[PDB]
Amino acid sequence: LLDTLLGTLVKELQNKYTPGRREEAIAVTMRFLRSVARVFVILSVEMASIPQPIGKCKRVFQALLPYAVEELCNVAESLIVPVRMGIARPTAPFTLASTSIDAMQGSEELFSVEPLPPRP
Amino acid sequence: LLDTLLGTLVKELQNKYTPGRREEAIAVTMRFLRSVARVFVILSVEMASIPQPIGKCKRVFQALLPYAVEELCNVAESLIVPVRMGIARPTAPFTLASTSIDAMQGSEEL
Amino acid sequence: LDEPLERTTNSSHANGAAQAPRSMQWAVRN
Amino acid sequence: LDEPLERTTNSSHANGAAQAPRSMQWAVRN
Amino acid sequence: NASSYLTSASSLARAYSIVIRQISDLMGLIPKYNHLVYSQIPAAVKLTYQDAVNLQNYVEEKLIPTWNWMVSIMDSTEAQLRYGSALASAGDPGHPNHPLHASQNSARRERMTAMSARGDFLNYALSLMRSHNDEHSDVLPVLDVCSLKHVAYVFQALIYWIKAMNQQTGQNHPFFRRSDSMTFLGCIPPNPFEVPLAEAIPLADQPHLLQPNARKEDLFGRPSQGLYSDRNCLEVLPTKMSYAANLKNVMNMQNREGPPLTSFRPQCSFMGMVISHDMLLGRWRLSLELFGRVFMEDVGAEPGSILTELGGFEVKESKFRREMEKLRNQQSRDLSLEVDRDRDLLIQQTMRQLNNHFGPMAVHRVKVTFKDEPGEGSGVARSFYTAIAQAFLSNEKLPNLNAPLFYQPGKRGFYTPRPGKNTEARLNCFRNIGRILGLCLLQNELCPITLNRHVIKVLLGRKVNWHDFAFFDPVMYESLRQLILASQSSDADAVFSAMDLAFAIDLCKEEGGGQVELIPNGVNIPVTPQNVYEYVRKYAEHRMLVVAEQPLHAMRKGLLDVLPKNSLEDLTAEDFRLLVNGCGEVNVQMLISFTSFNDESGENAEKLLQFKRWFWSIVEKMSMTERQDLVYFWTSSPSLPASEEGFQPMPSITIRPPDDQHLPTANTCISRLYVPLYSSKQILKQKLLLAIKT
Amino acid sequence: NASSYLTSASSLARAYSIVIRQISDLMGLIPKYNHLVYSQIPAAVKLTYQDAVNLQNYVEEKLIPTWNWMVSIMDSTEAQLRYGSALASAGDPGHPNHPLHASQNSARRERMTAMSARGDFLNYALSLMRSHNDEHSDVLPVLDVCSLKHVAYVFQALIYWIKAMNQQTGQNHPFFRRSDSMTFLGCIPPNPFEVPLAEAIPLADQPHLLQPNARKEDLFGRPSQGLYSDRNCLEVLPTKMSYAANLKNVMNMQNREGPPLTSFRPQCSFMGMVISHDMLLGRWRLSLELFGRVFMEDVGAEPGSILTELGGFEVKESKFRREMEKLRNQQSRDLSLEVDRDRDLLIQQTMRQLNNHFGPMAVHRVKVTFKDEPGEGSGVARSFYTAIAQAFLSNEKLPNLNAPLFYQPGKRGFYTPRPGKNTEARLNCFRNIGRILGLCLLQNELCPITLNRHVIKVLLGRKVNWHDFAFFDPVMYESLRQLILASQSSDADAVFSAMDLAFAIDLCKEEGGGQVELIPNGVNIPVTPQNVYEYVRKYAEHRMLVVAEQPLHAMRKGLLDVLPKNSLEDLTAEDFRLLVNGCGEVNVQMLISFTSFNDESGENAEKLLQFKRWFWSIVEKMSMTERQDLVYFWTSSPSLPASEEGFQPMPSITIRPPDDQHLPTANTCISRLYVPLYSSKQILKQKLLLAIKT
Repeated sequence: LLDTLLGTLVKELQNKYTPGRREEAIAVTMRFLRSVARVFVILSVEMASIPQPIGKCKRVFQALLPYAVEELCNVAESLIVPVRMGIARPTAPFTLASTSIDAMQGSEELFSVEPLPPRP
Repeated sequence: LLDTLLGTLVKELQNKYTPGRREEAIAVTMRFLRSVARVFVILSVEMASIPQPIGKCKRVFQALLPYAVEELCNVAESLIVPVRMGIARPTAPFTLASTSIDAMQGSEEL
Repeated sequence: LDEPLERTTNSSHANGAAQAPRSMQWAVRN
Repeated sequence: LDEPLERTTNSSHANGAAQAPRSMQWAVRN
Repeated sequence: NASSYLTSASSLARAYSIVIRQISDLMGLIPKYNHLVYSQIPAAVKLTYQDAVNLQNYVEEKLIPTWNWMVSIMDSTEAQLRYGSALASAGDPGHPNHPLHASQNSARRERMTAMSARGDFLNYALSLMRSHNDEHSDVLPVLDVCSLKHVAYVFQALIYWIKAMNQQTGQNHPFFRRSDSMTFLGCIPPNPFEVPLAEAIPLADQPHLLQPNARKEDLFGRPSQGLYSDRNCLEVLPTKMSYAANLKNVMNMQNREGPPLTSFRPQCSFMGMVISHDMLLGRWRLSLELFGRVFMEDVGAEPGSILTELGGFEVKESKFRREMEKLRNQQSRDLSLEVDRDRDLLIQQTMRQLNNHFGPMAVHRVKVTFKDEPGEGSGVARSFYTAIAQAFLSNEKLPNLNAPLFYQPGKRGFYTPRPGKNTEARLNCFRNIGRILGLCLLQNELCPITLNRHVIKVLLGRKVNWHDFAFFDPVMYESLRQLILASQSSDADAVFSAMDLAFAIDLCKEEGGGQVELIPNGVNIPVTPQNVYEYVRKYAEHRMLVVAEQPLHAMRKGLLDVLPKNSLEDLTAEDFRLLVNGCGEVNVQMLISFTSFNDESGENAEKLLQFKRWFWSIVEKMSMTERQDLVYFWTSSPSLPASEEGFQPMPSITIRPPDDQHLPTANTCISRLYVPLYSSKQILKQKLLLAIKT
Repeated sequence: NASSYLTSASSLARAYSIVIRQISDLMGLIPKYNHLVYSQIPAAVKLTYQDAVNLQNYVEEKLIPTWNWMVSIMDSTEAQLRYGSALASAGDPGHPNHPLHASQNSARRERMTAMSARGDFLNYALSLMRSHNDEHSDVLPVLDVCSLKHVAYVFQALIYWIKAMNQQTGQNHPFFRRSDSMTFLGCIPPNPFEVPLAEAIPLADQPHLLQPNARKEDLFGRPSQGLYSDRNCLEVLPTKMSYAANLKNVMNMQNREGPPLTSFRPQCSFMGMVISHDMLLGRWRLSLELFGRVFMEDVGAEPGSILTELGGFEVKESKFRREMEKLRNQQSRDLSLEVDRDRDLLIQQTMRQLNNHFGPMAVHRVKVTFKDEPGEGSGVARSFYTAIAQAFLSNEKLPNLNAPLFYQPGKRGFYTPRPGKNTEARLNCFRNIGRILGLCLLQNELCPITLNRHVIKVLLGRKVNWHDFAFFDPVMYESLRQLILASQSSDADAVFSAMDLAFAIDLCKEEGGGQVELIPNGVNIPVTPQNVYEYVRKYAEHRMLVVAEQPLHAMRKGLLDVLPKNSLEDLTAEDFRLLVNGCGEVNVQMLISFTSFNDESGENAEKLLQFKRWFWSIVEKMSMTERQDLVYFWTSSPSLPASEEGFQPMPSITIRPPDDQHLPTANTCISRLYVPLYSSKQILKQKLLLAIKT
């Protein structure tokens, strides 16, 4: 499924036939790479010092290198802003994950949520 | 003694007769105002929410206004650098001074 | 339940987050 | 005096400031 | 007593604020240098006009990056708070992710333990990455404003410097404009004609919203700011949560003999434009409100604080109470009174004794004694106060020396004076009412007599406007608002020549007679196409200020006989209502927080924990009239004070060894209630309802 | 378990370092994209040459301000540390304000309580204002490097990215150049000819300076950096303590078909110049040393860490010990030995049994049994090890199957092999010595036989240079250094035609005979004006490598018979000395920190506290020979291990109920000493000196 999605994205990125397809595919690739980068950052922070989802994220980054580099630069820039300005929110220390099932258990509660419903 | 020192400094600052006197007096005034600003900052941090030494520092600042403004700007700039870069050294909290004798006792040891 | 049933004599050691309004309570801690 | 006369069993709760060298000991705390 | 980063950051920011205040005080003496400095000190330097301009350029150059830092942080914080307020009014309040949920209270989360540390940091990081590219919809942002104390000192110092430089008809008539008690600084007030009363002045429609912790925004309407689209950063509304984006906008909008010394006038110019502190205060209103709520004990203690100047109820009531205590303990002249429990002889003895006592005052204590009844405690004065309040507010007759004094103009629970062909007796009665309110304010008590907003504003010495008429009679306020709105229609004279109103009005029975003109020449001037604003303002000032001018003057003089003209300064109608009348209705939460629960029975039925729960369920399941009768059984008063400092004895419920034979006893002078321990909840409820009726 | 600013800052910096490492790994695959990515994955994009240059420009643009932040902070920290080191060597050590004082220890200040919080902040602020205008003379700066953990993660990430881009004769002969074990990265080594031995190699002059916590700088000389005057910031030595000044210098020096994809080679360019990581490592050497000392448990655990690659003794000894434990527990083949307490039959039985056992090894345990003596504990093996060490190091004769094996070249306590017309017996003896050292390294014990530095460097497989001759014979090293220094004088042949030395040398009695030539054709070639470097290097390699080549090869093969060629990689002479021979001399502090003080007497003379003080005063007031006899009475070894992990049983002193009748008893296999409680300190001292002699 991952290679199917990547093949569809590359095929629509290499489409210089119909007008407006290339920038549309570029924006779709930016949004997908932002989501993949967020998942990869959460998984890499949760693990200790390669697992299968990190390998899948690395494969996605390698298949779309010149855009993933820019979006990872933006993600790191966003992570490094509150340290340099001295406005970091205080948090409690936590222990790392020796195995991979506990990291999946902790990342399940962060991403499998629902948006706020509207007022009835 | 404070007005004597200030009068000597102003008299040497207004001396356009011998060469090299004005910049020399300017540098002397910068060093003296730096010391006065450091003492004033320590005394004002130690006090709570006017005492006689703070009034003397204010008189010194008012007698030498266009240089004291610049040196106080430098002192504030030096105080505000470690907060903006997020590298402040952690310290323990302390209580303020209701009276003036305890502030003098604490500034004596410094 | 969870609400205390008597005065706690204010217990000292306050950070001012209890004085925040009800609309802005999610933006403060302790 | 001030030096302990036996092992303290390392007591846990370490910040690494005790591992600093003798020449650079004034630049660290705890 | 341990080392922390935030303590050192706050202390360094306080030192920086001290030095910036000193720099501002030094720069403020330039236009009067030769009068204040070069006339007294034997040693001073000579200052020219160009040197002041060079100094101003130097200081404006050396305070750029801290200004950019502060403006970026405050813009991001205000954007996050405004998005939280926007998401609060568009979501389901029953969801646990809603901002107005009980799970979002920080004290309720700590008491529920008796989530994990990894999950909090993961949520903080996920909120950090989503905020960079504006991808934070339907998620409440993660921030802690209580950890931003060092920003507030720098903000206070820069506002101090800006404020120090800055200070050194028909429709456009000053009757339809709100005063300082109903506006916001730097914000556009709502339109008084195109907005209905339900969303313009919600305190007039719902008078029960007045609380000591109530905000200004939900009592007087939602303000608006006209900042959108303009190339400078200060002319655009902050909508982005990212610190990097706001810093980018701030920097991009950044780098986008002569005259005498008296003529030097500095102007604030950071970003190529003139900067006033009013629009800076209006730009960050929510952050300033939260800063004043959480940072008053240390940040608000600085000299020239903007948090103290923008203080709410708790800032002003403490200053008023300490000044009242100082002026009470300044003198040592006592006042004594003897009354009896009735109406006619009570009011006659009250008028006679209050005329005989100073027929400003220096009353130290007030002692009240009931005839043919025992008791010498402090609760006897409170019983006298509520007795004289219900005697003056009752409607039977005038007890000799004829109309009743007060009447309700259309809102339940609020009263205005009735002139009724004012003789010397009615004026003396109103002066006595004002002196009674003055001694009640002096002695830290509550007098349960409620006046309208304009009646309070006459006593405090404030201008009455068109918006005060909504607190007088709301329905004809709305009718006149629709008449103004229809007076500007395209048909013009088609609706004007339908009823043909004149400049004379038919008064009601309480206000007097009827057929009274407003302007000279009387009824012969009908409504023209353009006279309607004048007709409305003459009608409003006739019904609020002309009919009862003498009783209002008498009550103002009676209030001024005891209180000087230095305590009513910087007071408002609402904190006057909260200080004299209390909170109005009786709630359960404050009554829970006021009690002490002294234990003396020594009985250990599951370490109590069930009798107290049954008692508070009985109080929470009780009608408000029975609640007022309950509070009258505690401290002989039908209302609660606004804060803990209004109780000179603390409230106390004290348990007794169990005996199902007697009603619980009351000690009014020490605010104590001795209750015997019972077994059944229904037995407790029946005993309480039998005890409160007396 | 509480909320802190520094934990969140360190966690965010760790996340940033993770993303920067991922960016570096993505950018490293560009020149081999079509082989590694566009040959296996079914979906990939097409990459051109210009897109790689655009990506490199984008990444170099988006990592500027964090680079400026890190460089300014590291420059200020290194300036403060270097000024502290400069003031330490110019002040009075007896003053309490000196850096090398006992009052400056952080653990000693906490134990002394059993200054005020205002004074610490006032000193910090006064150090902050004095550092702005370079007004900080004779005052030690106030800083905490342990609160700078978030800077180290960003520094590690940027060094990772720089290192990833960078990696993707006469006097100038490689004999007078130091190796990697004696140089510093990015620093100029000292001149080997113009500097005397007292301030060039202080470990050679004082061999007692080798400690497990000893620094590299005070063992091998002071390095120097040639950075002064050059307009870029990286070419100027950092001397200013102010963060604002360093940031100002950093910013001012800042803004002062085509080719195939295989030919793309990135170059590091932040500030308009090429940047190597070696000069960045040499620029901040003291900060990196302190970072490796205090931030190894968390910051040093990251993949590709520069702190682990620059690790000292404790990093390498732990890895070596865990690999030794794994290789020991991998196999289950035991070794047994029977010996007797003498010299000749002990060495004969040792040679016979060690030849019979594998005449690589897989020895799991070593068991030693003394003939006509009881005992089967682990201390019997240690007694055998020190017995075979003192038997091999003793100088009487050769016990049949003739010269003694080892001799001292001029430094006391260090030994080199003597060839002595090498037969098959001497070679087998040296192979047995190497195998004995191998089993001693495998079984986590100490063999008290000490070799010179070049003897260790032959076994480890390292090149011997001119600086290794100072550890062989220091006085004639100094004489030859003065001969080199006088060989370049202006008089030239005036001092050359004074002694007229030749290319033949007279050897000593231990090295062999005498009158041995160095080069072919022998004595008929005197010293020319320019041949002196060649004469020195041939003489040095003749006396260190030619005479004893076969014993060194035999010992290398004996060490390699047990240990593979994967554990001696990345080992040095000094940690080999510390792992085999221990610390050498016996100190009091480590012996204090190793003891346990088990109490079983039950006697309460002032809760002890005086017998222990008298005991440690007795140990501290004791001669070193008696200290070695004391340590031989604890664990049957004359030396202590370098760390706590060398003790498989922990050391233990155990008290007894008081009885002044017997000497204290020793249990060697559990490292326990049972001592009876005494009364007098002199009685305790006399009993200890009588017990240690045995």
